[PDB]
Amino acid sequence: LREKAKERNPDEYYHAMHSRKTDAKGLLISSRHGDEEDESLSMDQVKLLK
Amino acid sequence: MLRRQARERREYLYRKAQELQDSQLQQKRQIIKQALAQGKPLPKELAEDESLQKDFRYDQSLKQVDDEYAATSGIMDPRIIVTTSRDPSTRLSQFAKEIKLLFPNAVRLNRGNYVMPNLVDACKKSGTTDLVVLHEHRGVPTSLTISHFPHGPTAQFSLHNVVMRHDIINAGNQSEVNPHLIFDNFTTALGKRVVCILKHLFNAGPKKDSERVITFANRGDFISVRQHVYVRTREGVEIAEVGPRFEMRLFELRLGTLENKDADVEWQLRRFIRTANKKDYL
Amino acid sequence: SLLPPTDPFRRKHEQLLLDKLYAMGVLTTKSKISDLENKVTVSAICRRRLPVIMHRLKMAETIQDAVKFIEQGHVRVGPNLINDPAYLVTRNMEDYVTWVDNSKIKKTLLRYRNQIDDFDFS
Amino acid sequence: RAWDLIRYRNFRTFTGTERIQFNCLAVDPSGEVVCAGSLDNFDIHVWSVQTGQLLDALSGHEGPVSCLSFSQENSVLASASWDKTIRIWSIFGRSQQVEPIEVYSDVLALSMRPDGKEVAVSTLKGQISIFNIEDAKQVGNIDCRKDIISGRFNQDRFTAKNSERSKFFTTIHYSFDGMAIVAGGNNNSICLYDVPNEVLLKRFIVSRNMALNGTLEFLNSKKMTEAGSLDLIDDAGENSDLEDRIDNSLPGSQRGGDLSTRKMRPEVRVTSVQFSPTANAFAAASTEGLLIYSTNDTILFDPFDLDVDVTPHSTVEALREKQFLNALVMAFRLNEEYLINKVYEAIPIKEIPLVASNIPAIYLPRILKFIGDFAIESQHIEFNLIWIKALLSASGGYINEHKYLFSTAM
Amino acid sequence: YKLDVLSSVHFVPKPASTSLEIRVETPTISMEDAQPLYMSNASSLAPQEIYNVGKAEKDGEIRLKNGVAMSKEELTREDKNRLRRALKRKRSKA
Amino acid sequence: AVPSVQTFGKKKSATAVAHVKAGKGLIKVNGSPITLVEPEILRFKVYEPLLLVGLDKFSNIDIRVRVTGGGHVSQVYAIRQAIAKGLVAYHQKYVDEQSKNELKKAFTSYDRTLLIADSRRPEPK
RNA sequence: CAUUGGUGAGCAGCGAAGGAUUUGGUGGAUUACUAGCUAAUAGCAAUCUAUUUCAAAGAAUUCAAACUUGGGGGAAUGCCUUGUUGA
RNA sequence: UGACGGAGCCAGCGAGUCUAACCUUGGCCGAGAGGUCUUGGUAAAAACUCCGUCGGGGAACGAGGAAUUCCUAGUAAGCGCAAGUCAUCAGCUUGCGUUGAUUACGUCCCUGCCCUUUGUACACAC
RNA sequence: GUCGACGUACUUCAUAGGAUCAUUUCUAUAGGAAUCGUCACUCUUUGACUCUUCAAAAGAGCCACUGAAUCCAACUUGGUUGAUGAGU
Repeated sequence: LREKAKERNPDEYYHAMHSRKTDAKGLLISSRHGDEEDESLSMDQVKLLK
Repeated sequence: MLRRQARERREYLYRKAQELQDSQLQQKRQIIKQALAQGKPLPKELAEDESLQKDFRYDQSLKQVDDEYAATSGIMDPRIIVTTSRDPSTRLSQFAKEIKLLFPNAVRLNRGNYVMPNLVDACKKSGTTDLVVLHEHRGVPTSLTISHFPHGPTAQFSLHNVVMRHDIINAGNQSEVNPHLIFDNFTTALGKRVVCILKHLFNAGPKKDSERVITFANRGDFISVRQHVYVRTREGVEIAEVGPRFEMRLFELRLGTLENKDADVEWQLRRFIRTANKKDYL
Repeated sequence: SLLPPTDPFRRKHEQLLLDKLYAMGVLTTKSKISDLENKVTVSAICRRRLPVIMHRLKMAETIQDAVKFIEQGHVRVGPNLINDPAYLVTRNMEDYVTWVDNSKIKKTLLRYRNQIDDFDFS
Repeated sequence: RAWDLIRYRNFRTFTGTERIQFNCLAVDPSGEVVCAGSLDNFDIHVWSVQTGQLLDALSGHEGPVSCLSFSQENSVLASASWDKTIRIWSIFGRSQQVEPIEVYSDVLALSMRPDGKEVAVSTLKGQISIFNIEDAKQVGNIDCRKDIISGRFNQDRFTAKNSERSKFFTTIHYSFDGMAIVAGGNNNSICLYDVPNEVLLKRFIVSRNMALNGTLEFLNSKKMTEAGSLDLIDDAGENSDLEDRIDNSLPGSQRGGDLSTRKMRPEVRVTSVQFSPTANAFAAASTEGLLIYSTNDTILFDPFDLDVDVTPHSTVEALREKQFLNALVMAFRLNEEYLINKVYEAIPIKEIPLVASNIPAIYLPRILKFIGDFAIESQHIEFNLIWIKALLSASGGYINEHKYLFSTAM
Repeated sequence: YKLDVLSSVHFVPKPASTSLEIRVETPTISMEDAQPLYMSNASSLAPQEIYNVGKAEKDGEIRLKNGVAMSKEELTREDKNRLRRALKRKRSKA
Repeated sequence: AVPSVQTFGKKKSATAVAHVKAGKGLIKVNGSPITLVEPEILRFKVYEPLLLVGLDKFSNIDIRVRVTGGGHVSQVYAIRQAIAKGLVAYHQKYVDEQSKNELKKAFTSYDRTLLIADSRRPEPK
């Protein structure tokens, strides 16, 4: 792992960078509920659930 | 320049790996060069083998410094920095100074707060060929590492029976001329390697008249170093010693520089092996 | 090859041509001298072309996207940028191929790693 | 390689030490030291002219050297590299000390003042940053990325307002006065700035030639169709002759070799810009040759310090009643070339020295400029040489003080 | 040449060269390029290259490099010594 | 969205991230108003990117900073570099380029290290 | 306490017989404007043919002729060049 | 060239199911080994800013003579934290950050130390 | 410190027998199985075109005139004598 961090190449671009996020402290934030839409709800669904 | 240095590291390690894969093809090409010359039959392998025989014209055209130094062995005189550990002591500052005088083309340097990656970087970027960092123990020095910079080896030596010129005798002051070198009783392949590192640390192709030789005697795993000045009398040579006397001893030989701490290890001294004490260069 | 072996013209010209082609990058190693007729291929020259280098350096995802980003104009070699997918990049220019400045692809890398600095307008 | 220019010879060729590809040159005033730097090695090599060996390899950049120059007064070597830095090396005289300057980004041309106190540096983000060398400090930059006309190529798929192929100046040069910078680049425009006021004076367009690529701003939509663009088909088949059909072109060979060893149309660019050390002109080497741009006082009405009573009729009257000093200064105030010539030849040889003594300080540079412009192509060599002897003789030391306003005139 | 043009010149150069070549005395106007004016005049060899001074073709003389020649007879004996010393060390190196 | 611009400042081992978004004119540092940046002698080192360019340019934006690393003096120099780069970068983005130029001339004529990193990279002599 | 993350319910403010995003089609510009067709010194444009044919002029390389081929070995039979037997 | 309180305020390296004392006074249980509890004795971020307070030591000592050594920028010097890596290191050694300067940056005059005294290479000059 | 002779100890080599496929009929063998001018219908396999996802990136650019869509404002009609939501 330390050798990989040494040849990181700080110009690499992969396309899923548009979905995945990070911290202010650097290491990445992964959600506990799975998908890109599986974060939070809407008002019509929440009303029906209530 | 960072991306450059890294790219040639990646390349040269690769091309060495290839080399260790084609030593066996070296050997299959030597056989045919014997058998064409003096008529001897070939083995079944080389006999049936046709890639090789089809391109044994080109390879027939085919056919010592160490490899990290081969690029600039005789062209450029080196540039060395000699530097202390961190918060030194008065005795160590003297020792560093007179080591600087021992090597021509060495510039002393005081470390306070120069973290090691910044020291390696700044030397690399300014262009200094190699770096000597020295460690004490209450005044007595005890270690010395020497490391060669465009990504090349570091030898660590431990150093033992020390006497200092400045503190023994003020009979005068050192010649500071290109010295002669003597390398005695270095035989094994590792021994050749250590000869190569110390020898290329020294200076340019010195004159025939220079009266300052420096001896490095391998006596039994312990490298011993002394400085000498002389004359030629009509019956013999009158040798007057100068400079510090200390038994050096090699105990590690990494391949990166001295920051790396995970570079590959060519040779490391192993103390707790069952037959440690029996051999030499082990 | 048809000249005789112990002949310094032959030795000089093959050693010199190997070092030429290896610096260009169309053959990888400089030891075996049979590689001239053996491992010199249109495929080796193609894989020194420009989009493939991005793909190998991981500036892309696949050679189709490296080609696409070159053609849309995000890649530069030094100061001057390349629209040209068929550019052949010698080893020492492989050091210098990079993203252009203020492209949206450069901003995405930085914004992800969380190091945009807008004074650069990166 | 060094060249003589009286007997026409290489008297030396300094070489490398491993043969790298050299990309910029800089040489001392007392021409005994030559530095060159490449895009290959990022170490400035320094050779000595006489003994053709190399004194030194001044090292310390991290990234290839893009320009070098010599301050010709104080003799310092200021160099600049894609490092994003400038380094001012002081090579002669026990020092060997060096001083770096960080610029914001990736510098790519340099220009030293005549005076030797200032370095102007043209970077990749589009400024000209003008620094002071004794200090290390930035005494002014001028922001340029806008007033630069980058066109669209036919082989482009992106608008010219985004095409950052050419939004910077790869060449720069001060005046010989210390007041203007001409800069020129990889684009269709040469821009001429003024250095104190930081505001530009004119923008020149190198060409309008739709058989070059970077030259239109907006292409034509009648051309682009379903196939693709329409100037980009091949028509070598249409040609009636074998050598006009044959199309050698090694694929993607961006700017080397002969013109049809590439299948792309030329791009307008200014390869390098300089001022003129004697006249009011400048010259810029570009795709179609060296554009030489120059000036006429004999067309523009640019008077100096006028008043109501100063007409061509009045100065002629001042001649015909012989107040030759006043007639001359009225000519210099009105600033009209025929008039100055007229009085210049009216006044007589006995009266030349008193007039030359009594001229004013403000009009001295103009009279020198006029004598130069008349002098190289006229015939009155006694008239001109009597004038010059009187002018230097009576006002030498003043010129000696103000050495730089008079660089070109003298 | 093809490989330079393909690689869009950024190569690595040749190793080296040093090869002798011959130049002729010729006037500079006869050297330059054809157009109504001219620019330079002086001859293409230098005066030192048409007559340097070297050792005298008799034996009775010693001739130095600054163009002064002296017979063997008309030197005092100490000077004959000292000139022998000078030629001794000069040809001792070369 | 919001008009928002992020810049970074840096002295020996400190760091300081400024987010500048258009708002009503507050300045805060680690969740406290700027008027309590602590070492109290160097408070005017922090106030000088404000009082070199007048308060109104900050009357119309909401600058909010976070630092870490280093000691007292280093965090002071990181805060003011980040603020100065923040104000001139926002001005290039969401107002005119001319006022970008006037800002940067002010900060550079007074003290160029409001804008560029003062990196005392070593020297082997 | 933040949110510089969504989805909504509401004000202040703006505010002339309404407003806000998205998209199809055609016209004009994108280079500096001298009109259409033909067998063309003229006719036609409602039509070129029931004068549209004549006369004159017009025939080197006696065949220069793939400047047009990825590299290495070859070629039975082809092709090609040089010789040859019988007409 | 400061003591003593409070109160604010900021680091960078360390992350192997492995990390760590010695005696003692007695009670209980067990056949013993030992087990359980009880009792006493000895070993192991700082600077900085802020607010109030204060104004010789239990016989050797009040910042260290002559001499010599070392030293040019995150340098000298202060200040703590962490590790312990096949040699060395615990009477300690190497790292890591944190505040951070005065004075030269010239000259060969002194003590030295080298060097060349053959333009040689090709202009021009000297 | 070196090569010769001898002594021992390892390492490595043959391929026979039967079949089918290779000649634009026939690979040599009679022990062998195929010569037909099309009409529908079912299931299956690859491809175009149009949209699209991971997941984005770039717009041959401007004005005019004209249609079309979606959401809010407004008005009209049905609506607590039950609107919309909602698994027999």
